[PDB]
Amino acid sequence: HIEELLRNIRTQVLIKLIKPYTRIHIPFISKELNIDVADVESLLVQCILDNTIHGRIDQVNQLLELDHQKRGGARYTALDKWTNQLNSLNQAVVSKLA
Amino acid sequence: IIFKFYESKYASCLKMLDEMKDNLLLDMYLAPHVRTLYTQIRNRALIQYFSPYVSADMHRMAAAFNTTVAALEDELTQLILEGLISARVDSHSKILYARDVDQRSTTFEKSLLMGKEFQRRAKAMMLRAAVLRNQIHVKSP
Amino acid sequence: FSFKKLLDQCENQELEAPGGIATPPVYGQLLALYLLHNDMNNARYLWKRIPPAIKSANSELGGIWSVGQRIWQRDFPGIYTTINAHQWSETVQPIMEALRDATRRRAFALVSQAYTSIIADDFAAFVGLPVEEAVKGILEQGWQADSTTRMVLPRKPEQQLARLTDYVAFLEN
Amino acid sequence: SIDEIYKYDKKQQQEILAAKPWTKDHHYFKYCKISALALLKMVMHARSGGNLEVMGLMLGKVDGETMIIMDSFALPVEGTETRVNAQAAAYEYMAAYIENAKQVGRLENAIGWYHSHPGYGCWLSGIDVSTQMLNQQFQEPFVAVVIDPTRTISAGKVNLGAFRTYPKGYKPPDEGPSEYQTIPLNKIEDFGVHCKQYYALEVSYFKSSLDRKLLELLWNKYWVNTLSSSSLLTNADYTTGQVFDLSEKLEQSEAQLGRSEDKLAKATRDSCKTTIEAIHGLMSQVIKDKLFNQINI
Amino acid sequence: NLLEQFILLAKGTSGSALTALISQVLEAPGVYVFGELLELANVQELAEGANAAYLQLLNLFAYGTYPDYIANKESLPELSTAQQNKLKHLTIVSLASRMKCIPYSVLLKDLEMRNLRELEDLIIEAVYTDIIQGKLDQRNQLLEVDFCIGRDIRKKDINNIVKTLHEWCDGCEAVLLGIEQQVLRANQYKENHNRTQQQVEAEVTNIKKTLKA
Amino acid sequence: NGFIDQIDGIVHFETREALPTWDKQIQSLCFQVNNLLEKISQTAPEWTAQAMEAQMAQ
Amino acid sequence: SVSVALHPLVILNISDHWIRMRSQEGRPVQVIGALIGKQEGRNIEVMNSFELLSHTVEEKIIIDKEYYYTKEEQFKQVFKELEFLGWYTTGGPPDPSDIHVHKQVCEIIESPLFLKLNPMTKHTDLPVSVFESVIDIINGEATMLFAELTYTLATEEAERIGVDHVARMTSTVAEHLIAQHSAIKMLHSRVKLILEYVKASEAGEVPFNHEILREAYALCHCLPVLSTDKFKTDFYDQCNDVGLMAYLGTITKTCNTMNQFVNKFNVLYDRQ
Ligand SMILES: [Zn+2]
Repeated sequence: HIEELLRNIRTQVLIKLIKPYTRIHIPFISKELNIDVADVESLLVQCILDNTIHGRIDQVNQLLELDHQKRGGARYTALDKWTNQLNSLNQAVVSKLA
Repeated sequence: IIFKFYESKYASCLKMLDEMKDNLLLDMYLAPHVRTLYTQIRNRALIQYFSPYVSADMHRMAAAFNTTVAALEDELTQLILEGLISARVDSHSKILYARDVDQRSTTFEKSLLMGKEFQRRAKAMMLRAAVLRNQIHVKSP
Repeated sequence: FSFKKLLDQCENQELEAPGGIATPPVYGQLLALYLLHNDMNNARYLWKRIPPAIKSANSELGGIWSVGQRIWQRDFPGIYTTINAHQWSETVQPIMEALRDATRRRAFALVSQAYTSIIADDFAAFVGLPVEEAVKGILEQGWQADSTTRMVLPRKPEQQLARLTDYVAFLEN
Repeated sequence: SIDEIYKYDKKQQQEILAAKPWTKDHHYFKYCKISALALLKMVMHARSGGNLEVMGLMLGKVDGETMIIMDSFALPVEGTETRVNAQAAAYEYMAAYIENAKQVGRLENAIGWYHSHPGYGCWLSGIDVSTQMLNQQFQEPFVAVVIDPTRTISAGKVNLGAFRTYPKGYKPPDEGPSEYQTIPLNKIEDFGVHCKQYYALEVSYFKSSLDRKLLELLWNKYWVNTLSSSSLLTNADYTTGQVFDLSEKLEQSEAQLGRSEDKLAKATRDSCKTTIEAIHGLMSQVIKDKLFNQINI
Repeated sequence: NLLEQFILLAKGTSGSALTALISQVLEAPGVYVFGELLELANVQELAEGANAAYLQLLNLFAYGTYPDYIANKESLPELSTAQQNKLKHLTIVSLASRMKCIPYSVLLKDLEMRNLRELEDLIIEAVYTDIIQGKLDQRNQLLEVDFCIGRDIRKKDINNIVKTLHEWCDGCEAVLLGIEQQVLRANQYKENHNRTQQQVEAEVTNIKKTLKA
Repeated sequence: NGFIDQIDGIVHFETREALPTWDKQIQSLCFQVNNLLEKISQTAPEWTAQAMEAQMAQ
Repeated sequence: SVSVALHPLVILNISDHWIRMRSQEGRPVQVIGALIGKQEGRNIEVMNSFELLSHTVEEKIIIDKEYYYTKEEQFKQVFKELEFLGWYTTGGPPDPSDIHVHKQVCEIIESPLFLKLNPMTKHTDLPVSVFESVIDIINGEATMLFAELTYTLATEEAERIGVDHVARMTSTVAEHLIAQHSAIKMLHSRVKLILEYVKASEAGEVPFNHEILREAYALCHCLPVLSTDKFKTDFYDQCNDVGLMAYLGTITKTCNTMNQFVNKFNVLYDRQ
């Protein structure tokens, strides 16, 4: 149980650490948590997979880019649905003149 | 195998999966599906490996799947061609970048295309109405 | 400008003026002026419909359909070489004086976004200048060359309120 | 003589209430006069309620066949449009507020109740109809007021309605003009079932003599807020719900085309209204650009 | 209220005392406009004499900018500590009057500064005096101005005010005319469409009636 | 309110979106117009009355 | 000091209170009320108001504290984030009776606002005036005085639409364009007056005032309003979005007309 115990502290520390940032350095996280880079990258992968950290890693630059911006995603979806429905209604109307 | 697939350890999960391949081919209810399952498992690993990453290195990606960059490029091309991975291969530094679709541009493009098709169909229907009204057809004679 | 008016004039004099076949002057003028506007689709048919008697009598027209193939199978050195091969009277001289400028501008516009790093030797053949003269004149536009390897890096260079009311009046009928 | 309406005659009101003309004819009340302050307070409360339904009670009297409304106070209740007779949940508040008002010159009695319909038009649903029947049975005279703040902002016009229901077992004669109103799909059934049991009054607004002077003096610093306000950015979330509802209406329209009466015309009427509002939102911005961003050297 | 206090204090003073009052006015904080002091007869009388330097200084502080104290530095008297800061603040105001997004390079060049920190501190202390209001963007190196005070004017600049107000009046009138025209056209369109619809309906009704034969 | 970018190193405060800023500047310009008119009407009432009664009754 | 953002609902409340009190007594009287709103730092925003009961004994008027506490308990149920700010009344300039009542009000809240509305005014501006209490020591006693504050009318689309509808009292594009034709006509008739004054000062008709001619210069320099490069990308984004929405609307209407014509056609020219 020691590895189970000394892994749920690092998770909460890391979750709190990434709150104010939008782009963070992996070697910077490797200093707060007394772990190497290879361990913090694996911890980030496991956290990102289980819907706990909303971000994505950058391997070639050793980064962590967090998702913070939310553009209008409801207007364009509505416009897509409207376009796709008109594309079928038009065919249904035209086919009546057989 | 299950516990190392779950923990994102594909370097040895696939090797242990391949160690018992010529032991399930002798099974009577599982042999014909060994080809289908083993291909389905690997494709599920490749998508899982490239999921927390926005810019992955293809050398370490190929070294974790017990394959080469040349064959991994073909595998990734096949996966990207269908809607499984939204990624683009950079075959200069061998880097798999994650792409993001622009919702606004896609919406505008598809709406303009729908409008063009609707106008074409409208013109065709008007011509059809004219020919039907005039009763134009070719007689069997 | 003025070449489009000449083009439509030769078109009209080809259609209604003659008794089926027009004079070799206007025929060759139209053939050469189609190439200037980059209308190879029409020029091919113009050459295909020419009777096989003007071709064998006025051979100069056969010369003009020697530049055209070079535009057809895109070959800039071929264009520049073939233009400077033949000569005619004062009917195509200003045609192949604007064709030169059009082709040299087409080459410049072609290698301005298709290429991001091109050998100077190939650029000279593209534009149609000697290499030494090409590189020196490049630097004015801001394209940064790179000597000792000859790798020039081309560098990229009132009623709305009425319309909205018209749309509203239509939607609400 | 404009302020003459503001005078409260207790004896005349008592005589009119005792007579009860309305119990002999079910079509008695035909006019509804609303004060300026009452309308402003109702609109402000409905807007502050957010996307939820807020309700309140309104004070006034009756004069002839006209229902006069002078003030309205909000109630601390939540969950309207789903519970019958929701106002009783704060009945003690009704005692506390009104008994306070009588101390400060507010003598008019309770006359009606109002609630908001954010984004789905003004009408009476089944629960509202039942509550109005109860109120008319136990608190006659009474009137139901329904307000739409989101559509008031979107369309640029006050969307208000005053309705009174018909007694149980009464058959209403003809009266089928049915002025069109855009109703969402998820609530299209409630409008259909309860459509003949209530009739709408003719709504008019009145203001005192001092209100007119203060309002004409107020239109000297308030013209700024007209051409310095953006309508597209305000109701941006309304014309996404509207487009979703329109796209879902087109589903039923096409399904019927493949075969609840001529749904394509109604879907077109909704699409036209939404697009007209959108274009109205851009015409004002074009005008603002022509006035302010085109005066350079 | 400071400038009128100094003007009242300078009702009759002339000569050395007037020059001292001019210097005190130029140094006093909160006085960023000197136009009523310039209109005084005795202040303008300093041109004929040995005190024309102070009149030149006052003109520079009323209509000039800091670079102008780069070519007349030799002729003008020595400038104090707060006087240079006031002139720099007025230069910032003059720059912001033309453009509403002042690059850092322009401010560094005209204000004669070497560091970004010194320039930003000067801009911040200018903002604290409420002569300009704005925000500093450092990624793009811009100063975005939302409001600035109006400096002094000559008698030859009012023509510009008339010129740029005539354009605004004409634009408002032309917008009003277009709005009225659009209203008229829309009403005409609606009336014509319903007249056509009612005529088609009348024709159909007449056809129905005559069909009963 | 803001966020930290650690790559180059910059803390971002509020960004003042363009269109609401445009509306605020329109409000401020109209406020200046109103204040200037009040000042004109206050420092010269006799001329201001004649000027008002030259376009309202025109 | 602080900045005040008044709401027209407060003014309507005061006017209705005064009209009600006058109509029920046959003689104008002075009314007292209470203001509720939100304060964020140094930005006070008066939102709503209610009445208060006052008792006038001998020559001094007092505010009943228990009634105010009852009303606070009542209104905290409905509006939770709104808080007491000050009081209002009707009259001319501030009076010793007002400064006496302000002490009783200040006994409840440290810094209460004072609002005075003149129901019988003679100027051409809104008669609402806002004051705040400033205490001072003089001649060996403490005197409390009133300092005037400048207020601005608050912004809300629902409130603006309601106010416009109440003020006015009587094609859909010919009714929206008139609401924007009555606000430009007010800006134009002010810019024209400023231009006339500037030309009069130039040619010479009124004394040369430097302050006015400096503020006019600043006003002229304020144009154009925000012509940055980022603006003419958001503006065009909005224009193109509305254009696409309009395009889809016309496609839908054309589909409806399509269906109507096809239905009308498959009646006459039907041979099956
Ligand atoms: Zn309801």
